[PDB]
Amino acid sequence: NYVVENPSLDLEQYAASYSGLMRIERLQFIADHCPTLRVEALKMALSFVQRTFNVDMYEEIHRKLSEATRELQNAPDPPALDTAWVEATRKKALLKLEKLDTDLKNYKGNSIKESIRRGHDDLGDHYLDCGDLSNALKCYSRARDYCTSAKHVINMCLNVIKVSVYLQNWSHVLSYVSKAESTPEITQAILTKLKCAAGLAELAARKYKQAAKCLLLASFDHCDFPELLSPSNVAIYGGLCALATFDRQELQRNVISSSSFKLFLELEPQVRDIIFKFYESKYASCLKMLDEMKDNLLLDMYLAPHVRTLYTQIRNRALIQYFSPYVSADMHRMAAAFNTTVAALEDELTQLILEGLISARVDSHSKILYARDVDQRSTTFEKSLLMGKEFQRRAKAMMLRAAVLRNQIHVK
Amino acid sequence: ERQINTEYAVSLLEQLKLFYEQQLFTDIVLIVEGTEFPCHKMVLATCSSYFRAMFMSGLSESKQTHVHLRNVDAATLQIIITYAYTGNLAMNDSTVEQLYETACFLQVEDVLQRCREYLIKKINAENCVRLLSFADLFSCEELKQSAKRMVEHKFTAVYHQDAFMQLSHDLLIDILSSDNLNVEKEETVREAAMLWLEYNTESRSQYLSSVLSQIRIDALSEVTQRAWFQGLPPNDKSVVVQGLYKDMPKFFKPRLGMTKEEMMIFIEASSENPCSLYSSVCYSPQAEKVYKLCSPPADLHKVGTVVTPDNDIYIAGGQVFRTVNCFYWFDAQQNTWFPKTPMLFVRIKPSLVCCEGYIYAIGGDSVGGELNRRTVERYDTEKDEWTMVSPLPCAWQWSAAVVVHDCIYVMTLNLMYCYFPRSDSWVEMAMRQTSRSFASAAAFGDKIFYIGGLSVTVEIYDVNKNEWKMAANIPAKRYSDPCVRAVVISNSLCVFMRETHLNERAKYVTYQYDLELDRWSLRQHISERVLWDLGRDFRCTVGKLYPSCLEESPWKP
Amino acid sequence: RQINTEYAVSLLEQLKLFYEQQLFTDIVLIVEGTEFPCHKMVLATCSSYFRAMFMSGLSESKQTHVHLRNVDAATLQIIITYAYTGNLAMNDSTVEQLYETACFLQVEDVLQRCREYLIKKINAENCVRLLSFADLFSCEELKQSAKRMVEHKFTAVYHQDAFMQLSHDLLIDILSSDNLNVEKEETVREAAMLWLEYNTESRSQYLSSVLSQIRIDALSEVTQRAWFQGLPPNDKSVVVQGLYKDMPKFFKPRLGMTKEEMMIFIEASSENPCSLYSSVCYSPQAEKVYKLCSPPADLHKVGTVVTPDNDIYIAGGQVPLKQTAFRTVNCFYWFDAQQNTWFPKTPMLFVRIKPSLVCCEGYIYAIGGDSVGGELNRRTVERYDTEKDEWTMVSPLPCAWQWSAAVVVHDCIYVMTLNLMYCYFPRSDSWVEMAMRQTSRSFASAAAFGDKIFYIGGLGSSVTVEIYDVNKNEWKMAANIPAKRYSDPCVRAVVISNSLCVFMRETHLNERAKYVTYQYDLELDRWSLRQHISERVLWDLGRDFRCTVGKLYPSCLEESPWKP
Repeated sequence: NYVVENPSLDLEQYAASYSGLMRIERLQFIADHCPTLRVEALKMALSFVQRTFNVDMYEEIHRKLSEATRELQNAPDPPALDTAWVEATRKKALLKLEKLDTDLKNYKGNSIKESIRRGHDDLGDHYLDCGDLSNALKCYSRARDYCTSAKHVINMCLNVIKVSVYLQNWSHVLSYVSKAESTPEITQAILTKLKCAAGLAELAARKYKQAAKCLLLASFDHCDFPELLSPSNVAIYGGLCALATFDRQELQRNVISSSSFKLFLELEPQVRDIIFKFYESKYASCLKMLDEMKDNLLLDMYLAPHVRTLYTQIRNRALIQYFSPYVSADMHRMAAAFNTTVAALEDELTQLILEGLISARVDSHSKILYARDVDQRSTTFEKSLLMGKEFQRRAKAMMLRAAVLRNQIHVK
Repeated sequence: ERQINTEYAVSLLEQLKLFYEQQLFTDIVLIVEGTEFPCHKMVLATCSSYFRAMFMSGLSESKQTHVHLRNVDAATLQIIITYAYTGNLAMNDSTVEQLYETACFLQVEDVLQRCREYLIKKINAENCVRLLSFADLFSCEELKQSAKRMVEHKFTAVYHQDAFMQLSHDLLIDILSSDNLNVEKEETVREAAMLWLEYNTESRSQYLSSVLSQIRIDALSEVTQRAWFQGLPPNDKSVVVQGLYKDMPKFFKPRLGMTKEEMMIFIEASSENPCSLYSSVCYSPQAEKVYKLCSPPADLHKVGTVVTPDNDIYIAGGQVFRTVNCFYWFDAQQNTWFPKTPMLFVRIKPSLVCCEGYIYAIGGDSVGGELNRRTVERYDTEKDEWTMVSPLPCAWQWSAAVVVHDCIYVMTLNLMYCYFPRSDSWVEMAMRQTSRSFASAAAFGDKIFYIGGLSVTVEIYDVNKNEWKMAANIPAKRYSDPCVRAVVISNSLCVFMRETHLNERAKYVTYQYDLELDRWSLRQHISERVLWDLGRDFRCTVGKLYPSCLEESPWKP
Repeated sequence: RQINTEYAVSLLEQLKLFYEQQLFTDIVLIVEGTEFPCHKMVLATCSSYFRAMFMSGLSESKQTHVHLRNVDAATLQIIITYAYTGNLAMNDSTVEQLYETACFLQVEDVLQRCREYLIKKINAENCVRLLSFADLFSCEELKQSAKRMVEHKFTAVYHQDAFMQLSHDLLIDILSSDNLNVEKEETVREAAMLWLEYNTESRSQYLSSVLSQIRIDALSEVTQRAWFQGLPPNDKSVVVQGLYKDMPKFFKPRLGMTKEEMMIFIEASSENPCSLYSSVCYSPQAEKVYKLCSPPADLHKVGTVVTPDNDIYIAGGQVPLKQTAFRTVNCFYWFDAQQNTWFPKTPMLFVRIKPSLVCCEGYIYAIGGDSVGGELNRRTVERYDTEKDEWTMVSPLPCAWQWSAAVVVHDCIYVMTLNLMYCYFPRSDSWVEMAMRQTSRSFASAAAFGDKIFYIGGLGSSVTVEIYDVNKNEWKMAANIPAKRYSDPCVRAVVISNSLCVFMRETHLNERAKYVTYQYDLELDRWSLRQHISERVLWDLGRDFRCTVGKLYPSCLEESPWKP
């Protein structure tokens, strides 16, 4: 599946770009899927997990770091968790939480909807920091009841979106994105954050056409959005999905018209060249950059399974567009339009013809790919004769059915 | 012994609380200037060490359903009674004195410790002398001594407070005769006593015969008698005789406050013992000695330093690596660190700036996850609280911030923004022509001197001119990476730089820089026989310290 | 939420100090010459009678000495200290008087705790006493729960002495109920007759009512002239009365006569994919498949036992911890034959996986079952007490065994493993070496029929049968079950209809599982086709399912709706 070996990831920037439990999840997966770098990834993870009083995931991360350090003590032939933290962390976490709980329950005796909603949101924020997902949800699911204003609804939607990403309840994210968008009359760019959340949720839900459409509408004025996804990965997420789903004219319009993805492409010049090479029919350089983008972004959270499908689609689409303006396309030249071998391209081309959407015939004698332009009339006549034969057969079947029903013929 | 409390001990507290509010089975009622407080003898017994004797002694009080307790406030007794019924004190910052007074009447030892800790923590700027007399009226020795040291510093700072005038004779003697006066001159204590004595009449003149002999004799042969000639009651002969006797005797000795030498506070130095990672030391520009300081957390590092105009040292943020938003303050005499109100965000290497008596923390990796990553937060030295202010304009890392002309100035790679404290807004300033980071700036006079960056870049900025200019390059040996430190010393701009080469030892030397000469003249070279290697992440700041309170750091030359 | 707990503990223990050290006492309870100095606050928190005693305005409001009568010193002391420290030490003897004083003082909390103690203490030897206690004081929840356990247990014993001393209304409710568990309607008849003849003519007026609740199939036959013998002399208002009285009241059979010998199955293949496993049963007479309640918290990897009193118990098992995730729990449950639910009981000391539950001398024996200990005694054999509701350890078995089965023959425990066998002697708590099998087979089951042990199958399984005789102490072969070749039969040994039958499910290549049972001829050593289970009623059950012999009521259970 994944967990492959490959160097050259910059741990410092990827950890600092994100922040929150999202960063915690990013550091864990990067450590778990990138060996020969798991130690520093785990060392940086635990150094940040101990902040904001985590309880359960800390034990898992500390155990993994202890195993990783033990492994380092045998190859070139385990850290202490300082359980004083447990005594310290629990005692502080309880006292402040109990103090906050006492206030809110007293506020529940005061009966103020906004105060109850705000207090419940604060309780949910504390529970998320404590490492209590469902506990935060119930606090957030009690703040949803006591809403008063449109901004309160927007904040309610954002909190549920944030939590359901960690819970991987992407259905709750999409439902709250729709509620937050369609309701309040479709400088403060609030819809941009909602579109970014929807695109990330759709991409994690194995969707590419709508996710790219949502990501392309994301304005760069949002800038800091580290609770869900960094702008650097957002540009990459949009570019890969657009390359796999959007066709040439579809790509050119959407990227240019958005004028925020141009800024996104400036952030990631590699995908910008990939799209530009895709437009200019330089798929040889386009795909070699793609493979370079493969290893750097296959250790991504919601990308690793989907990127392989996305990259497979990109390879298919690139081949389809390349052959389209060709009558006698030499398979040598088409093979030379990439680092692939003649045999490998022939197998890839044969697979594409079997699946379709290339409409070609392979002439293995001279290794030239000839496009197929069948006469419409001949196929029409053939399938019309087949339809007439099938109609006669079905008429015979119906006449036999009528004969056996009229004569009352049935097994007793 | 088995004292399990799971879901039962709370039930009994509730059951009694329901009956108290519903007025059930009360057998004793307290009459407080006509206000009735139906309560119970059992709960009063446990809370108060006086109410237990109020219902046990064989006097007529035992067989009396209505007891008229006086000299107690109704609100204070009610909050004590409810604390006896729920345990949540919920004390404010205003009624602390009367709540402690009634806890001194009915002996509520529990609330007494809580109020003592609350009072010992909130001696900020003004109530120091007020609660010191309060601690003189009610014996609170632990708070009495804590207020004594605090008053000794703060009173000498203000020495104009009206609350100081009304004090007992014994407390004034203890304050004035102590050798903990934070005064750089011996005349300010003389005039403080003079204004205290001339505040009233003969009754205070009796105390004058005992307080006039508690200062050094250098001020007793002065105009004090000449000003006392017009202020003496008529027909007084023997009082003049005893006044003349106070010139020769009673051990004229130097004070402690005059040892307020300007020194340099350093943090995160090369620890001697391998068991410790970093240490905080000090350097004396005049005494040419290296002093040490105690680490505030003793385990947490990556802290930021700030020095107020009143020569105070503060520590905020840091990592221990988990980031902690704790706060600390250095004691100038006890050589310890008293914590203060922690910040709301856990910062990494915060930049603290003092202006208008407020501490401003600019940048330093607040939480990272904030929607607006460009934010700051300030501190209140009087109210002891953190107040949110206008957010930062641009995101900067490894930045520096200084204060010039009562204005906040923060410096980064190439950009500078000035924060206007009166309107709470940021204003764009001049742009630097060179992009250099990992450097600090010094606020000397009306000019900002941004030194170093990656080097020896000397880029001088003037507030009145609003321009950046070059002066010269510091003379340093080639094939080296100097570590520049710019700070104001003795009202003169100077630098503290260390050079490191390959296979060579570090050398410490400070130079004297002239404004119109653009040259760093050799002022003093720090010999390695007294100062050892510091490191790379060390910080430097200017402040005045006491040699007697601190201890010399032992190290072999 | 709650309020500050740290002060809740401080006040609580300080009130206890003020109680043990008698200082702030304004009211003292005078009970049979025993002084009880206490407070009005603490008595108020627990009891709802002292709130009508102090804050009422009577003479006792100002009086500081009250003579509380019709109470007990020990009961008052434990109630008072419970109001003072909350430690309600409830033993097995003083709970009766504890409830009496709790109801007298109207103390709600201790009333619920002792009711919760009595809801767990309800058993065989005190069912009549608790029901009469539940009739004296209105405790409907206990009264109903007793009545259900009472109804089944009286029919079983019907010899307890407290049954005679019962109110007329209680007896009418018991006898007229449709929940009695009797193999015949004549045992309830004689139980009523002995109750009526227990006392003097004081039962004569109740006789016109007790016969009005019993069916008329016995109100014209014998046990009518017997009452005439016991009639008061010259009473002509009863003999003629009963002569023309038994016309009405609609003769109808009861529910206790509706128990049939059925094969109870556990951990069957769940029909709906939403659930992991389910429990079903086969009806050898009704030829239908009745559904059963799911195991408690889908308790998988458990064992079943049916006592000679026809009671079903569940011990051991594991619950999926909150992808593979399972944690083993030592919870114990009892199945209600009428309510179709599993009543929890006293849990074991150690957790078990697939335990062998065997009943003997009224004790439930769980032998082995992959205990959590793993020490030198990696067997952890322990019996259960059905009268005291507790577990007691027994003599450890000599050799550690895995995937074993156990049966009971001749009042002894016979546990079987791959090749070894050890017999447990309950009277001396010792193990004796038994005969050795000549074949290495495991993952099989054995059924105890008479004085012989029939180890059927073993390893899928096979058709190997080794018959062991207790009186002879030898293992001998009889025959092999004729089954289709190239198949994997799933053998299940069980005793039914006073004969040794087998529940063998076979599966052919590229074919579905087929259900068929055979009757083994004991004297002819041959398995005869007793009945063929059609697939139109019984679907696939799985592989890890267990079978046991027992009796259930088709009326209380419901038919499982599932397509053939």
